[PDB]
Amino acid sequence: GLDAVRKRPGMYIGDTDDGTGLHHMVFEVVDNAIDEALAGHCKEIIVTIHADNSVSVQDDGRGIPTGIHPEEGVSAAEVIMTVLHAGGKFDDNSGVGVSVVNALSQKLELVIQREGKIHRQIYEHGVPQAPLAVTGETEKTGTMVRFWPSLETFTNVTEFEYEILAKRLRELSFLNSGVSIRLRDKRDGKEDHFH
Ligand SMILES: CCC(=O)Nc1nc(C)c(-c2csc(Nc3ccc(C(=O)O)cc3)n2)s1
Repeated sequence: GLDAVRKRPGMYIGDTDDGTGLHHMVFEVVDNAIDEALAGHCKEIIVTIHADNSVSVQDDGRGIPTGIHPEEGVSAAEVIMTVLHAGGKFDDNSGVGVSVVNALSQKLELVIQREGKIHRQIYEHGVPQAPLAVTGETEKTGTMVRFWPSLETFTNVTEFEYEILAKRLRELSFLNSGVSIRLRDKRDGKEDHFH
Protein backbone atom coordinates (compact mmCIF):
# COMPACT_ATOMS: atom_id res chain seq x y z
CA GLY A 1 0.00 0.00 0.00
CA LEU A 2 2.14 2.82 -1.26
CA ASP A 3 -0.67 5.21 -0.27
CA ALA A 4 -0.69 3.63 3.21
CA VAL A 5 2.97 4.56 3.69
CA ARG A 6 2.30 8.13 2.43
CA LYS A 7 -0.70 8.24 4.80
CA ARG A 8 1.44 7.30 7.83
CA PRO A 9 5.03 8.13 7.01
CA GLY A 10 6.07 8.76 10.61
CA MET A 11 5.29 5.17 11.47
CA TYR A 12 8.06 4.14 9.05
CA ILE A 13 10.74 6.82 8.77
CA GLY A 14 10.06 9.22 11.63
CA ASP A 15 9.54 12.96 11.70
CA THR A 16 8.88 14.48 8.26
CA ASP A 17 9.42 18.07 9.37
CA ASP A 18 12.72 18.37 11.26
CA GLY A 19 15.02 16.68 8.70
CA THR A 20 15.35 13.43 10.65
CA GLY A 21 12.93 11.36 8.54
CA LEU A 22 14.52 12.88 5.41
CA HIS A 23 17.94 11.50 6.41
CA HIS A 24 16.42 8.23 7.67
CA MET A 25 15.47 7.70 4.01
CA VAL A 26 19.21 7.49 3.18
CA PHE A 27 19.89 5.29 6.19
CA GLU A 28 17.22 2.80 5.16
CA VAL A 29 18.92 2.36 1.79
CA VAL A 30 22.35 2.15 3.45
CA ASP A 31 21.03 -0.47 5.93
CA ASN A 32 20.00 -2.61 2.97
CA ALA A 33 23.50 -2.34 1.50
CA ILE A 34 25.06 -3.17 4.91
CA ASP A 35 22.90 -6.28 5.24
CA GLU A 36 24.48 -7.62 2.06
CA ALA A 37 27.90 -7.71 3.70
CA LEU A 38 26.59 -10.76 5.64
CA ALA A 39 23.75 -11.96 3.45
CA GLY A 40 25.83 -11.60 0.23
CA HIS A 41 29.41 -10.58 -0.34
CA CYS A 42 29.19 -6.80 -0.19
CA LYS A 43 32.56 -5.22 0.41
CA GLU A 44 32.04 -1.63 -0.75
CA ILE A 45 29.24 0.93 -0.30
CA ILE A 46 29.35 4.39 -1.96
CA VAL A 47 26.93 7.10 -0.74
CA THR A 48 26.79 10.24 -2.95
CA ILE A 49 24.98 13.55 -2.44
CA HIS A 50 24.15 14.95 -5.88
CA ALA A 51 23.75 18.61 -6.61
CA ASP A 52 19.98 18.30 -7.21
CA ASN A 53 19.16 17.19 -3.63
CA SER A 54 19.11 13.46 -4.43
CA VAL A 55 21.25 10.76 -2.79
CA SER A 56 22.52 7.56 -4.32
CA VAL A 57 23.73 4.40 -2.60
CA GLN A 58 25.81 1.90 -4.63
CA ASP A 59 26.72 -1.51 -3.27
CA ASP A 60 28.48 -4.60 -4.57
CA GLY A 61 26.06 -7.06 -2.98
CA ARG A 62 24.12 -9.73 -4.85
CA GLY A 63 21.84 -7.35 -6.70
CA ILE A 64 18.14 -7.08 -5.99
CA PRO A 65 16.57 -10.13 -7.72
CA THR A 66 15.32 -9.49 -11.27
CA GLY A 67 13.35 -12.57 -12.34
CA ILE A 68 9.58 -12.45 -12.85
CA HIS A 69 7.75 -13.14 -9.56
CA PRO A 70 4.84 -15.44 -10.40
CA GLU A 71 2.12 -14.06 -8.14
CA GLU A 72 2.51 -10.46 -9.33
CA GLY A 73 3.70 -11.13 -12.93
CA VAL A 74 6.39 -8.45 -12.61
CA SER A 75 10.12 -8.55 -11.74
CA ALA A 76 11.05 -9.44 -8.20
CA ALA A 77 12.74 -6.07 -8.08
CA GLU A 78 9.50 -4.30 -8.74
CA VAL A 79 7.78 -6.34 -6.06
CA ILE A 80 10.54 -5.41 -3.57
CA MET A 81 10.12 -1.89 -4.52
CA THR A 82 6.37 -1.57 -4.36
CA VAL A 83 5.15 -4.06 -1.77
CA LEU A 84 5.78 -3.45 1.89
CA HIS A 85 8.12 -6.04 3.38
CA ALA A 86 8.51 -8.00 0.20
CA GLY A 87 11.74 -9.74 -0.74
CA GLY A 88 12.47 -12.52 1.67
CA LYS A 89 14.32 -10.45 4.31
CA PHE A 90 11.47 -9.40 6.63
CA ASP A 91 11.26 -11.39 9.88
CA ASP A 92 8.12 -10.41 11.79
CA ASN A 93 9.76 -11.70 14.98
CA SER A 94 13.16 -9.99 14.85
CA GLY A 95 13.90 -2.39 9.62
CA VAL A 96 11.62 -0.62 7.20
CA GLY A 97 12.20 -1.71 3.54
CA VAL A 98 13.23 0.12 0.33
CA SER A 99 9.55 0.23 -0.66
CA VAL A 100 9.10 2.87 2.00
CA VAL A 101 11.80 4.97 0.39
CA ASN A 102 10.21 4.55 -2.99
CA ALA A 103 6.74 5.44 -1.69
CA LEU A 104 8.09 8.71 -0.23
CA SER A 105 10.23 9.69 -3.26
CA GLN A 106 9.23 12.00 -6.09
CA LYS A 107 11.53 9.91 -8.29
CA LEU A 108 13.65 6.79 -7.70
CA GLU A 109 16.21 5.31 -10.10
CA LEU A 110 17.12 1.61 -9.60
CA VAL A 111 20.08 0.00 -11.43
CA ILE A 112 20.87 -3.69 -10.70
CA GLN A 113 23.92 -5.69 -11.80
CA ARG A 114 22.99 -9.35 -11.58
CA GLU A 115 23.23 -12.59 -13.58
CA GLY A 116 25.39 -11.06 -16.23
CA LYS A 117 23.14 -8.13 -17.01
CA ILE A 118 22.53 -4.50 -16.05
CA HIS A 119 18.86 -3.77 -15.32
CA ARG A 120 17.16 -0.37 -14.82
CA GLN A 121 13.83 0.97 -13.66
CA ILE A 122 12.59 4.47 -12.80
CA TYR A 123 9.71 5.20 -10.44
CA GLU A 124 7.69 8.34 -9.75
CA HIS A 125 5.99 8.36 -6.38
CA GLY A 126 6.43 4.61 -6.34
CA VAL A 127 4.90 4.01 -9.82
CA PRO A 128 7.26 2.48 -12.43
CA GLN A 129 7.72 4.19 -15.82
CA ALA A 130 8.28 0.83 -17.51
CA PRO A 131 8.92 -2.78 -16.43
CA LEU A 132 12.45 -3.50 -15.27
CA ALA A 133 14.58 -3.68 -18.39
CA VAL A 134 17.97 -4.94 -19.46
CA THR A 135 20.36 -2.15 -20.45
CA GLY A 136 23.64 -4.01 -21.09
CA GLU A 137 26.05 -6.72 -19.99
CA THR A 138 28.19 -6.81 -16.84
CA GLU A 139 30.26 -9.22 -14.77
CA LYS A 140 29.56 -7.22 -11.60
CA THR A 141 26.86 -7.71 -9.03
CA GLY A 142 25.27 -4.97 -6.96
CA THR A 143 22.48 -2.45 -6.56
CA MET A 144 22.35 1.34 -6.99
CA VAL A 145 19.33 3.30 -5.70
CA ARG A 146 19.21 7.11 -6.29
CA PHE A 147 16.18 8.90 -4.90
CA TRP A 148 14.72 12.45 -4.95
CA PRO A 149 12.56 12.86 -1.83
CA SER A 150 8.88 13.89 -2.09
CA LEU A 151 8.23 17.48 -1.03
CA GLU A 152 4.60 16.44 -0.43
CA THR A 153 5.88 14.33 2.45
CA PHE A 154 9.01 16.15 3.62
CA THR A 155 8.66 19.75 4.78
CA ASN A 156 10.79 22.46 6.41
CA VAL A 157 14.18 20.73 6.45
CA THR A 158 14.24 19.20 3.00
CA GLU A 159 17.92 19.45 1.94
CA PHE A 160 20.45 16.67 2.71
CA GLU A 161 23.29 17.51 5.02
CA TYR A 162 26.74 16.05 4.54
CA GLU A 163 27.53 16.05 8.25
CA ILE A 164 24.36 14.15 9.28
CA LEU A 165 25.23 11.43 6.77
CA ALA A 166 28.95 11.33 7.72
CA LYS A 167 28.12 10.95 11.42
CA ARG A 168 25.87 7.93 10.86
CA LEU A 169 28.22 6.35 8.35
CA ARG A 170 31.09 6.68 10.82
CA GLU A 171 29.04 4.74 13.41
CA LEU A 172 28.09 2.12 10.87
CA SER A 173 31.73 1.72 9.91
CA PHE A 174 32.69 1.01 13.51
CA LEU A 175 30.16 -1.82 13.70
CA ASN A 176 30.95 -3.17 10.22
CA SER A 177 34.68 -2.69 10.02
CA GLY A 178 35.17 -5.08 7.05
CA VAL A 179 33.08 -2.97 4.64
CA SER A 180 34.60 -0.05 2.77
CA ILE A 181 32.18 2.91 3.06
CA ARG A 182 32.65 6.04 0.99
CA LEU A 183 30.73 9.27 1.20
CA ARG A 184 31.07 11.80 -1.65
CA ASP A 185 29.48 15.22 -2.14
CA LYS A 186 29.26 16.24 -5.79
CA ARG A 187 28.50 19.84 -4.85
CA ASP A 188 31.99 20.59 -3.58
CA GLY A 189 34.03 17.44 -3.99
CA LYS A 190 34.18 16.61 -0.25
CA GLU A 191 34.71 12.92 0.49
CA ASP A 192 35.35 10.60 3.38
CA HIS A 193 36.33 6.99 3.52
CA PHE A 194 35.66 4.57 6.39
CA HIS A 195 37.29 2.81 8.11
C1 LIG B 1 20.88 0.33 -2.65
C2 LIG B 1 21.29 -0.69 -1.75
C3 LIG B 1 20.28 -1.82 -1.59
O1 LIG B 1 19.18 -1.64 -1.25
N1 LIG B 1 20.76 -3.01 -1.87
C4 LIG B 1 20.08 -4.15 -1.79
N2 LIG B 1 20.62 -5.27 -2.15
C5 LIG B 1 19.78 -6.35 -2.01
C6 LIG B 1 20.23 -7.73 -2.38
C7 LIG B 1 18.57 -5.97 -1.52
C8 LIG B 1 17.46 -6.89 -1.23
C9 LIG B 1 16.21 -6.46 -0.63
S1 LIG B 1 15.18 -7.83 -0.44
C10 LIG B 1 16.34 -8.85 -1.14
N3 LIG B 1 16.10 -10.16 -1.30
C11 LIG B 1 16.95 -11.15 -1.87
C12 LIG B 1 16.54 -12.45 -1.86
C13 LIG B 1 17.32 -13.42 -2.42
C14 LIG B 1 18.50 -13.12 -2.99
C15 LIG B 1 19.30 -14.18 -3.64
O2 LIG B 1 18.90 -15.32 -3.58
O3 LIG B 1 20.26 -13.85 -4.23
C16 LIG B 1 18.91 -11.81 -3.00
C17 LIG B 1 18.14 -10.83 -2.44
N4 LIG B 1 17.48 -8.24 -1.50
S2 LIG B 1 18.46 -4.30 -1.24
